[PDB]
Amino acid sequence: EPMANIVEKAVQPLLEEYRIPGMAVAVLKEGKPHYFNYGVANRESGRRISERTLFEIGSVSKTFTATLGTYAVVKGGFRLDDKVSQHAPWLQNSAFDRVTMAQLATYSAGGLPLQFPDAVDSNERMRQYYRQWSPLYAAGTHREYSNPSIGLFGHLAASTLGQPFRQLMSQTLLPKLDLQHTYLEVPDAAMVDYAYGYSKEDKPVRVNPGVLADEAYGIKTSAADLIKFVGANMTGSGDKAVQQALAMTRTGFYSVGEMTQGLGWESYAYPVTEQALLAGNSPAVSFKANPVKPFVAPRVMGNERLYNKTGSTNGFGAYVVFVPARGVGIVMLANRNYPIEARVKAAYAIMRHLAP
Ligand SMILES: *C(=O)N1C[C@H](NOS(=O)(=O)O)CC[C@H]1C(N)=O
Repeated sequence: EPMANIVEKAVQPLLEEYRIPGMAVAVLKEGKPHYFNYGVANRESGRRISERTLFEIGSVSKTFTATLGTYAVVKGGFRLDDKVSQHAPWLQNSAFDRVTMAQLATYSAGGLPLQFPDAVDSNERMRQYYRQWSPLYAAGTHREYSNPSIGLFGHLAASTLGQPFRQLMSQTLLPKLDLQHTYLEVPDAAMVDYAYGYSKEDKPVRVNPGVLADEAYGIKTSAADLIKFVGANMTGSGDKAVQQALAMTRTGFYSVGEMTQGLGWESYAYPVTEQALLAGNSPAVSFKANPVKPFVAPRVMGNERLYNKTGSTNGFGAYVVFVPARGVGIVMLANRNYPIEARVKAAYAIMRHLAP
């Protein structure tokens, strides 16, 4: 039962039902990446999808943001249990005197919403938004997945090292991870590689700037670079501080059902049922506030576990999953924003074949 036939069997129903123009799949197994490419980057250009095509990975970006944050912890910028206002004096006498940096990163500050209100379109309006925000829940008790929440975490983390987020990401973290095809903004020389997204109206679309977009959803990368980042999260980085940063993202803070929330990555005990993996990625978890089952203290989660993250933009749909103990990772990048349940079912089938 060859890998190639397992991947085809899992992916073809996606390509068919969702009319996906282009998909790049990368599988890491036995210490080597394997690439499976389908379709086109741009319906109005000749270049086919390859493992070098750049896709918008949307909220998978939060795994990079989390790693920048833990890098700042390693470098002494802050501690995860610090109050947010320690690092943002403009938030003195706000909710953020009680919220911790870890709670921002884990969407548990107390009901920060999925998106900023549309009116928040500048740095000053962003600052005012956080100053004015009235919590819905006590700090730490509820998970409400939130771009403003992890966005502020990344912004403040970089500030503790005296740098803008984009600078620290592009000049320190990505180079130390040796990621040469990963961008917050795609440079001119790489534009030939940048796919277009295809919206639910079948129109070609690209992500536009937004408040804390870099932190929450802004990375463009290839399947080759993203599977390299997955590998770093399994067998490590040769940069000592980056390795400490990567390891620290495995810190779990609470659970919701069978899912444990870490920094960026969400994880499950492995073996994991398909039902549990679907539930943890479902709208009931992703787009509703859920009361958490708290941990007494944050806990490093282990190798015998499945780590994952979904992400989407207008016209793009990404999913990444890996099991460190098994040495298997899967990256699926598409230029259609197709259903998360379908991403999960396909990846689950591939994973069950490669880690029975
Ligand atoms: C992430 O890609 N963004 C935030 C949120 N992510 O939740 S998901 O991974 O379950 O899709 C919704 C989609 C997206 C966004 N529109 O900001």
